[PDB]
Amino acid sequence: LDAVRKRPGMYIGDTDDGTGLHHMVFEVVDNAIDEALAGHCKEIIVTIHADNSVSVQDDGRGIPTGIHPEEGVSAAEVIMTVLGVGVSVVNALSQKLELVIQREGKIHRQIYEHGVPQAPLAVTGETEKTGTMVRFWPSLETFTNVTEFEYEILAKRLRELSFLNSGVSIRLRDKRDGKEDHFHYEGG
Amino acid sequence: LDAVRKRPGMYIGDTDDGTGLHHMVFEVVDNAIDEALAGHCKEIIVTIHADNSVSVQDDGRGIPTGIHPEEGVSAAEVIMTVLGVGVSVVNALSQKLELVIQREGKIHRQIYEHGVPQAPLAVTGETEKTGTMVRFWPSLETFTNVTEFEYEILAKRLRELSFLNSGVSIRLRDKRDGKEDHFHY
Ligand SMILES: COC(=O)c1ccc(O)cc1
Ligand SMILES: COC(=O)c1ccc(O)cc1
Ligand SMILES: Nc1nc2ccccc2[nH]1
Repeated sequence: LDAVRKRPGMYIGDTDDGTGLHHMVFEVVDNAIDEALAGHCKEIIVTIHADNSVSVQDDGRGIPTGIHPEEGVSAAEVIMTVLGVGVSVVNALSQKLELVIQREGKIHRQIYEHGVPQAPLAVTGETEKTGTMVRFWPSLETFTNVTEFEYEILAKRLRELSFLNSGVSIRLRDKRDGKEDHFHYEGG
Repeated sequence: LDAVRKRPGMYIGDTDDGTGLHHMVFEVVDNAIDEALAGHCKEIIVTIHADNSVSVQDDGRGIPTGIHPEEGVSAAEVIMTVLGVGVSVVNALSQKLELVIQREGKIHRQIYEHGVPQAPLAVTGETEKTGTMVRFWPSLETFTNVTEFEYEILAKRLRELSFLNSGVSIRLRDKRDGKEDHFHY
């Protein structure tokens, strides 16, 4: 990840005017849509939290959690730490990132800070559901000037995305003011 | 450097009891001793600053500044960012690190933050002197409980080194309370 840390602008885009900041969300959303399309129900929920973090969750199969034979860490960690631009870029430029994977009846949890895992991916409990949740806090060391998520930029993009992804429910939530939208196109 | 960031204790030593914190200084000092050996005068200065950073200076030749043909960046940056455990470990676990190299009539400067160079090694002026200086601010995200440098832990180790490295002068300075020592065999 040091290559991304060395020149963030080359990977995420302009880190001053807010375009790079919102690209962080849309990179995560693209991965969530890929996960949602693999299942039948297919819903993602994008939430803008009051601390200016954004969480994206889906009810798909869940990111692979088993240990990678070569890398010697969870497949999830390999995806988060090895270089669309990839979620590893988002992780690298996030001062905090929370990963929660529900898979094979188990809840898996891991925390990153500036791309560095704070502990190995851990099974913390049980669940009947499946899916992946990524919540990230953009690094204020990288993202300057424009540091807050604009609802309209996300809402417009997710609406456009819904028509290209049939059967995928996309919910948008703003916990700062309680604003909510639901984009679900069932065509084809 | 991510391997070091992932498990800091395994590279530097215990990050809670002050062991790892002081090893950061000793790793930099080992490099300074190598430089202050092939030079003439042969002196190192270790300074504890009021803002809880430590700087190590030598009056050697200056570490190589030219571009590493394989890596495509300055030889100095390769030493600071690629894996005694090496100064790259100290860089990775320092919230800031300042590098100043005086070599071939030129002063060179570079700043790192958590092991990440903020710009390429750059020529900032002219000088007749030679040597290298590294000042580092240990990361308070890594180093907990014992965060401040104890003078006597440094003084003890630098004394041991002065006997082993008989040709080298070692000065220790504390800018917090004005305390100082000069170890020379
Ligand atoms: C690579 O997968 C992800 O990073 C991801 C993030 C959020 C999701 O909801 C699903 C996948
Ligand atoms: C190898 O380069 C160094 O890291 C270094 C640090 C302090 C010195 O005084 C000399 C070299
Ligand atoms: N604050 C901060 N910034 C960082 C950048 C890279 C790795 C760790 C870091 N901690």
